[PDB]
Amino acid sequence: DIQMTQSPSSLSASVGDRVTITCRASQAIRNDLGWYQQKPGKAPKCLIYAASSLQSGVPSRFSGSGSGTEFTLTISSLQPEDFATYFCLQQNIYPRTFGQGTKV
Amino acid sequence: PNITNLCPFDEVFNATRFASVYAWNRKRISNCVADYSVLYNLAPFFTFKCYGVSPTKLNDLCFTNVYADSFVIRGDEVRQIAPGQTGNIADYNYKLPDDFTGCVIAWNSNKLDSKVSGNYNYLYRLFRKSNLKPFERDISTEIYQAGNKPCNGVAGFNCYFPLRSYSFRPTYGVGHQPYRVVVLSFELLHAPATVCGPKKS
Amino acid sequence: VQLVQSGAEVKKPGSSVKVSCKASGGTFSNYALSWVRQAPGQGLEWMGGIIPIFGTTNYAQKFQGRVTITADESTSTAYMELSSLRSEDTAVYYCARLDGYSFGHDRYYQDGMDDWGPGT
Repeated sequence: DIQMTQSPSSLSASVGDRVTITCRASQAIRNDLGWYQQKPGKAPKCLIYAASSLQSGVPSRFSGSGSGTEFTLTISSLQPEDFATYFCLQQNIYPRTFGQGTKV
Repeated sequence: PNITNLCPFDEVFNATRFASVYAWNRKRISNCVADYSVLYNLAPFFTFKCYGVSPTKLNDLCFTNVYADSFVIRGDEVRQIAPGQTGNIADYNYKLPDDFTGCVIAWNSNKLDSKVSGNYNYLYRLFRKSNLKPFERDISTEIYQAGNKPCNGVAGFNCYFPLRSYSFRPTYGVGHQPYRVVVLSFELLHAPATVCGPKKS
Repeated sequence: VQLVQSGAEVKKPGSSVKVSCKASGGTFSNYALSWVRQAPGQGLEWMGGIIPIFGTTNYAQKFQGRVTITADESTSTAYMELSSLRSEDTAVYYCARLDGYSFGHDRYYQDGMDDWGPGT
């Protein structure tokens, strides 16, 4: 079991900004980070599978990157329904970690 | 009239059922004339991107013996085969070197390979404890352990059977469709070169 | 594939809680099924996973043995007993299938199934 850390939760950006959400682990895992969008009072939803690979059924404003321990999500251009919270999931080994953080 | 003899690319390309990804059938090819014109047509084979030598010069600067491989992979993994990109299928099943001569051939096989009932006879690897050098195969099927503890036995948590399957129902669109990649390798080892293209008149 | 689950449960401490979720639509008993806690003032948290075909269970850190998870593949229902409740241990609970590996016929479904509950 290894923990993960993110950026601090104070991200506030307007429509049309570059987003550089970081997510870092403590052991050299290959690409297994996922990212989940959560709205208040609603079930979560996947956005990208693992590193760059992107889930079907979503607009293509999302991107992900990372090969070692540093992992990044990038929004190309913001949207009116961007107000959410984004979570990292470890995968790979089973005890896992949910990395938390929000973007308003 | 300088009439020639051929060697079976008809077995290499027009075979009935190809091999899997993890154990790809390496075929050596020697003592031919090499009619690449059938290979050169963009109407049967959609992708013919070439890296070492140009497609125009394939009937010159000819080689000792050529190596023909085979694959059945998804359409999102065809670009991955080429050198310069590392991912999940060219990192643990088939590593190409940085500089090599010879080039991939990819075409769709929805009619020949996609079965509505299913096609679970294609297997690949995405977990391996080690990595790959260029050009070897891993037929062995030991259970991969993701943790410090010896898991072993049946496939539980942190035991993984390393040979996973494709799903080739025809309902899937372009991106999960079987693109039967055949990659050629050209080499110039110190020997009398005897695989060389048809000059004719 | 959908997941349904029961409503709100006992809040007063000193008791144990049964919460269960059922996979409705395409009953698959091979992929890993996980439990996720969410507090109003804290992020998501993982506690345990279950393989329904094998019955092996792996847990989180610091509360192994407090969690017991039961699987039944015949009724396609997964049960959850958690004992020794506190006042600060309240959260909204989700069950999910976030791991796309099938143990039965060697398939690895890439999407991660997008499996999530309603939330009670």
